[PDB]
Amino acid sequence: GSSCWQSNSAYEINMAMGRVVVSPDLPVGSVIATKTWTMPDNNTIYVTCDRNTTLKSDAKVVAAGLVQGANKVYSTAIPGIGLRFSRKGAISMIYPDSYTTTGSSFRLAGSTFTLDIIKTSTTTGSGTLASGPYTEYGPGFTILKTSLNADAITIVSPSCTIL
Repeated sequence: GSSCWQSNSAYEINMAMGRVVVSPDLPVGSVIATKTWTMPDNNTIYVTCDRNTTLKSDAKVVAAGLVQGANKVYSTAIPGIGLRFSRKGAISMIYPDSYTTTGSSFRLAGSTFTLDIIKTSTTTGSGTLASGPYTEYGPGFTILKTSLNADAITIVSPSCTIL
């Protein structure tokens, strides 16, 4: 059997979006905010093998406190706040998914990575998203990772209270 190792450390995207204010008029399911990062088409090899090998790469959402709902939208610890991760380019997929190809050297195809903030419920809460990993793509090991720092995405929907 073939052996495949990781020739280079993973490509990383910090998904910092800053402060976002949710409008009450925004209908359910629609986009609150979106952000797109590009990765230039590269000569760098992330996976290398000894033989010609057929590999299956999985696109994984790994962040704790995220449950997958319908249409690949992930609910949050923040009420009525959804997340959708997508990649567009030569290889295009909405997380989660998996890609299969064959070769002995493997590059990352120049592409765009897109984070979507979705309105899950008619009533939306407030808060800051947790620090750490969110996305992991690779053939049994991460070659493409997306994550957040502290205070990189703050969602503030104005509340109407009783008096």
